[PDB]
Amino acid sequence: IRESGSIEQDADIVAFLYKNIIEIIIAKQRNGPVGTVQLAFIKEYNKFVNL
Amino acid sequence: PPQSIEAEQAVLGAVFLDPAALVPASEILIPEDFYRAAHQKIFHAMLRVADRGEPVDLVTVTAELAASEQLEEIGGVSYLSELADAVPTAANVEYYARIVEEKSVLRRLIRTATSIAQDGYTREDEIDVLLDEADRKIMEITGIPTGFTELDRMTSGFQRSDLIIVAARPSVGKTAFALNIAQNVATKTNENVAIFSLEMSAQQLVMRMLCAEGNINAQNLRTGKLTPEDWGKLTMAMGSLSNAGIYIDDTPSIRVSDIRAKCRRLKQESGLGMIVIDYLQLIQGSGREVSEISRSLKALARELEVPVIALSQLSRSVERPMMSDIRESGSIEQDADIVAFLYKNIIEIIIAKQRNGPVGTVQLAFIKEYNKFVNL
Amino acid sequence: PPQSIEAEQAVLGAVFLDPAALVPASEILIPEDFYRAAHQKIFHAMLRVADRGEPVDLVTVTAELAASEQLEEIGGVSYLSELADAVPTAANVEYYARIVEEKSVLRRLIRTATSIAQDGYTREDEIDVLLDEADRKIMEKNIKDILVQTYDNIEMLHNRDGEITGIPTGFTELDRMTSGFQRSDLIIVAARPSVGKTAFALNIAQNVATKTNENVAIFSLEMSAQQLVMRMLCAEGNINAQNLRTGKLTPEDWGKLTMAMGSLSNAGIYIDDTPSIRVSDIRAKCRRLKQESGLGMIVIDYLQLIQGSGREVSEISRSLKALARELEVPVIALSQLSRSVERPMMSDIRESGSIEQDADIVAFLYKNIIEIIIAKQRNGPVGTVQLAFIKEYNKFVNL
Amino acid sequence: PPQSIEAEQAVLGAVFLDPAALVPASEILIPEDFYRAAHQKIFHAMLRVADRGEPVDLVTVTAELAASEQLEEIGGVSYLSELADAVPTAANVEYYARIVEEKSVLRRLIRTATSIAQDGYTREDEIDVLLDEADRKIMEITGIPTGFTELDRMTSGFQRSDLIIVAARPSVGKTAFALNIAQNVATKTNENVAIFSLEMSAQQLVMRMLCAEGNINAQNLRTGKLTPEDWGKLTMAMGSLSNAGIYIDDTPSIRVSDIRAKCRRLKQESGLGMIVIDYLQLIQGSGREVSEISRSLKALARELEVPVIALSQLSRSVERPMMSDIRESGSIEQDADIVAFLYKNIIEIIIAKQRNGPVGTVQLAFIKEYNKFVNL
Amino acid sequence: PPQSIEAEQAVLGAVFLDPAALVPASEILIPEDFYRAAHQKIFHAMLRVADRGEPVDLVTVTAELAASEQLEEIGGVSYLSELADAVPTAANVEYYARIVEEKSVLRRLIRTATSIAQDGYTREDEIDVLLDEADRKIMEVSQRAFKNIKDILVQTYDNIEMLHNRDGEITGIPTGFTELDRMTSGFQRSDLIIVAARPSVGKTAFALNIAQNVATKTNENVAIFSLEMSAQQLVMRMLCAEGNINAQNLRTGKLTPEDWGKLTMAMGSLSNAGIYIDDTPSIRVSDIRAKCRRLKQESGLGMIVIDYLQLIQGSGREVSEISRSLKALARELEVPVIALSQLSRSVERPMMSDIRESGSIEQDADIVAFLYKNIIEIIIAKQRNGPVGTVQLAFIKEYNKFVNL
Repeated sequence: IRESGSIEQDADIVAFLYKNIIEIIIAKQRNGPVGTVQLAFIKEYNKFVNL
Repeated sequence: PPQSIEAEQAVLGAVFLDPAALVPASEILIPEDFYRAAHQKIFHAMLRVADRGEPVDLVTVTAELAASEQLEEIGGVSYLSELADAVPTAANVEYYARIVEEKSVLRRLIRTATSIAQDGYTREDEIDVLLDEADRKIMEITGIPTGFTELDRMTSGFQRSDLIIVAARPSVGKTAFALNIAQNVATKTNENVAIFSLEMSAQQLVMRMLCAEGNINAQNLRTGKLTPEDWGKLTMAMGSLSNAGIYIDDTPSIRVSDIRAKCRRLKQESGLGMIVIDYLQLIQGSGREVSEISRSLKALARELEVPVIALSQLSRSVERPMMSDIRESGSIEQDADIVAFLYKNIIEIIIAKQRNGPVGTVQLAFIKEYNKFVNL
Repeated sequence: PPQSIEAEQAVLGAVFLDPAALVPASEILIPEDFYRAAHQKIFHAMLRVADRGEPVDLVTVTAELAASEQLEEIGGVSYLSELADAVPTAANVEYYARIVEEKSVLRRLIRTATSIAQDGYTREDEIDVLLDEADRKIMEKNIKDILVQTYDNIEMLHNRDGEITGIPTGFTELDRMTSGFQRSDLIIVAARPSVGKTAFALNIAQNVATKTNENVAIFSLEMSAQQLVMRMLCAEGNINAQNLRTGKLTPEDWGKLTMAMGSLSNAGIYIDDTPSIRVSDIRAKCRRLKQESGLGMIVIDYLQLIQGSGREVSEISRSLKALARELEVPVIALSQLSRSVERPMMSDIRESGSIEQDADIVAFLYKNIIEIIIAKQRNGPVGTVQLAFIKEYNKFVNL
Repeated sequence: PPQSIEAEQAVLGAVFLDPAALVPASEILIPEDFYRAAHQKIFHAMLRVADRGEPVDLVTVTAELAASEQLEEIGGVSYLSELADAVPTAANVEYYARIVEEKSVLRRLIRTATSIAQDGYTREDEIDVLLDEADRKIMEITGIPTGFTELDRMTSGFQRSDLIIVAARPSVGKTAFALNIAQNVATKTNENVAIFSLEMSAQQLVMRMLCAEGNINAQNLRTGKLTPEDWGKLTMAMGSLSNAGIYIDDTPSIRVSDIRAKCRRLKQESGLGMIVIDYLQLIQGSGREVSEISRSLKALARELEVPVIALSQLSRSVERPMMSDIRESGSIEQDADIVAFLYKNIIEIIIAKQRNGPVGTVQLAFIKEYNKFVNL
Repeated sequence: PPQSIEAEQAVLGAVFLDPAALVPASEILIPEDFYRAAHQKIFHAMLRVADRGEPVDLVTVTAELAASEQLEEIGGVSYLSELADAVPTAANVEYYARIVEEKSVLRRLIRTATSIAQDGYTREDEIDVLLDEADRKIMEVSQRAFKNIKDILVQTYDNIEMLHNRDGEITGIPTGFTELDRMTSGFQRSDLIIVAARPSVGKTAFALNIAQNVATKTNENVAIFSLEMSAQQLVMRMLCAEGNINAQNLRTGKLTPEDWGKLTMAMGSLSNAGIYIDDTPSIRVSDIRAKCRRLKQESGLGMIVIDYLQLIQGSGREVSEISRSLKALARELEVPVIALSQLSRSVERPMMSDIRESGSIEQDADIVAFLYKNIIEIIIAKQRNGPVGTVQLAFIKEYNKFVNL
């Protein structure tokens, strides 16, 4: 998203989305951790549910 | 208007006569030194000819004046012969050369001064800028131990009045290197370190030296995360760091005068020992060029009697660095009386220049997790 | 009309003052090249006398001018004296020659141009003939003779023998071909990065200053003075380079250094490590140095680094040859090759020309053995001299 | 001032007349070619109406003139009607078109010439630049046997008027391959060969074919060195090479017109049979692009009825070549009616394209010591 | 004040002359389009006559003008006379129409635009209405030739006969290919014939076969321009195709002693032909024209064949001007001009759009032909006088020939 910036600075938190499971990559957070939160996606209901 | 027609004529007429007298002139004068429009032309063509060539004499010079059709624009040839038949002895010359240069110098002083006054009425507006393009324009182990045993050997270590330049390509770790030095000086020795961080914020900077100090995993803090005893480790860091005499200025883009004024006040109020500037190419000029900044950073070192460490960034020529990689971005080379380059999690410190002391490669190890340089 | 009355008078009067100054003038002129008809006469009458005979002074010329009764048709003898009693310097002459020769040529461009113009009004008519004869006036290899000259080179490599008429290089085999590096020559050594052109230049500089009594001026634009000394200390006394870098040092490798320094201190090596110099600065410094202590070699660490008179590369090249001629000293300029090679040849510095012409000798560098390709030499053979390179001491040695 | 008013009026009126007479008139003339301000505008408007649409006649033209509001700027339409009624028949025109053209070109001679004279007093200054930009400005087995039996099988061999293209990556040995062919032809057959070496000098080239001819070790000559009987081997090579019809031109960077004019003279003076060009990318254009060169070399071939072998260099896509490796450096692909690539000291000759013959691989052995290609 | 009286005069006059010109006129104009009152009246009256009745010429129009007592109000009848004069060509009526029509939209633009300017001083008052009627008023110009079965099936029938009607007199130059000659009749004087095919289909061979068939069989001279292939390279192909010699047999030569005797007959027969070749790499059209021009008037010319158009360079240092020039060439020399063309990689059966992306040859050509079991198909997709369909021929690779079926 830097080749299509400059959203990188203005956002104090940037998250990416990547087994019908999906990964939520929190690449930037100004007050707090940086890691991968994992959720399960159900195509039939168009829902994300806990794990 | 400061000028010496009499002594100008001499230099022109002495070159017609000797004419190996053009050498000691060309080293002391350049055509724009001469005040009379006409004289510039001559000394210019007289010099232009010397660039073949071929050599220099009454005739050859007239040819080169007719070449650029500026013969009849001086006097006639009648003037060229006047110049010759005017000066009897052409051994003085240089001189003569130094009398025309002085008159050339003042006229620029008289000018750059009148240019500053003229500005004080067209701006009003800037000040903190006008007061810089005023400095800049009118500008025309025996030392401090580093904490790196092997570097101290060679340097002895960083000494007062020296402008030290540490250049490195991005990602090599010049910032961390500077910080480790600044940190080692403040914690171990009783001396105060002023750090200007132009790219990185104050807190962002401390966060690195806190990791470095107490051995806390850098990414552990970034992503916090933190081991309950790693946390204890931090409290020890802070404590040890609190006693140190570190003064940071994280102003995005400062001018050199602002850096001078702030270091000036600090020495005479608490005491100063080192000045660390996070990369030079970020210091903005006195306008709204990099040579004038370099020049002024050396002057800063002389005035406060303090080793100034200015980081620099290398051109994409390397892709082992050497002097020409910062030359294409000069003229830092001269002003610096010590130039160091950064190049197995081991790093090399190549001291390419040192005015008093050897030239070689000191080797240190770099730990990514703590952002530290350690001995070997 | 282009002309240089003053510079004509110089050629003429400069014969009357030597007159071994007619030989050079006559190579670079013919009586027509002289504007003022009166001059045309003299320089011809002067040449007519050289065709005996007999020799060539005032007397003999005034005879020849009267021999075609155009004596009083010049000025008088009164004027012939003026030619000489005017111009005081005739080590030039040649000159002087090229001044009057340039101004003739122009005077012809104008003429033949104005004639092409004039013709555009009379004819109307031809066209396809006019635009052919337009060329003509605005313009003013076989295998027999190549072989004939190749044998003169194929030997020229065997012939050699053997007198070293220039400045000895210290490399026996390179001296064979060059004889060796000679006064007034612009010597260009081009090589890709890492091949070791800087080490080559240094070995030469070092060999000259230590073995012979001559002084070497080195301009290192890339490398610092001390950083350069470090490499020739290693090369002198045989000290491992990395040993000094990381230091390290065997106690007797240290004693090796003291002998190196001693022998190197007597040498006349003058270094200028000014990062980016203009040619004029180089010139002025060499100029002072020769007339103060005595100069023999100029060595410049890479050409591409010399900045011009602005704030192009051909002008620098041209000015270096000049520098060579003025100080009567071989100038060794290092050059860097384009990424075309990736065995070097002329085109690899022609894309970064026009060094090819100005240089009278062009050398490329290409088993810790290295090849020295002499692709051009104005008076001598063309081929490959082979040397051995020792990384540890940063040296080139014979074979 | 060269001018044919009458001729102009014809061309113009003749368009109003036919007006399929504008086609040859535009093939010959463009607006500026007309001396009269007025006509220039008409013959432009006329042409501008040609580019739709719509087509061209007395109405539609006045419509276009009114458009760029330059109707009354000519004469009236009064003058346009004068143009149609002044000339009776439009069968001529072209012409008329060519009379106007002569007059046009003549003024462009007086112009580009007068310019030069004018320059002869401003510059003085230059010469070698004036003498350059003076020309510049004013200039405006059925075939030949290759000796390689297996190549000849496929090609039959190199035939008259054919542009042959030999492409290879650096170091593969294209130069040596061209040289061997050139040599084989000169020595074995009675035909003359013209070689243009743009990278390598004439002597440097002969050195390689001397080595190739009499079997002399190449590094032995370069370093010289030479066996007293290797030496006698040279004298046999020379003798047998002397009788050959080899003509070499080692000019650094030639334009194709020079290549053409030189070969043209050679055919009509002694007889030509082959033209070999040491690498195409080195030929400079008519400026101060590569497709126009390639097109011109086909032209050259066809004019002289002589096979033209042009070496080419391959892009870094290979790192077995194919058509797309010179297509990115096109458009040589079409103009060539035979394209050959070069790819165990054994080499492969890949004949990718041949207009009147097979397509395949011919295999030859290369000897590095002699710089020769031999049969198999 | 934007207008074209010049153009108006034509349209009005052009009707008087044809008067089947008045239909295409009305489909493009309505009285108001005319700037001059006088004209407005005429075109109107002229039209009011069409509504009978009755039809339209000098008398009938002066009749309708005296009828609405506006005859002497135009000028005289003398002006109706005059009008009939200043129309250059009656066949260009619609282009003159569009001139008038363009000056009439302009006027309305200018007007409705000035009507907006005028508004932004009186209303002040509205704004959001102003900016809404601003669009409206301009868009109401943007609004101010659709085609209906009834005719499309009149041709798509009359055509669907011609393929069978043929019979059978070859008026133009005969091709040698009896089935092509049926449709074309065959290649006639002044026609620009364009044969298009993808590489390796065999258009070159097809051109050559015709060239050959024309020169040997008929007494006519052919002028072949081969910009890709060399003259000897080309002859080698038509020697093969004449005396039936295996092409690859000559290439790799090779040759059967009686295949050798087969060559000597081919040469003979082919020597008597009137084949002239120019193998110049890249010619301009002006060069093609001046060479053909000389040859006609010196020996007689009957056919020009150009080996592929996209190789012809222009008058510079575009493909449309070439096309246009080639048709003119044909008209001047009264000779069929066969220009080969290459197809765009859209096919990968060809159609008109495959050369239309590389136009504008489509219009200039009065006949377009595509090439598509060693059998080949000759699709005739355009013919100005004649049917449209597919003729079939068989291709023999060994001799490089096209033969009948």
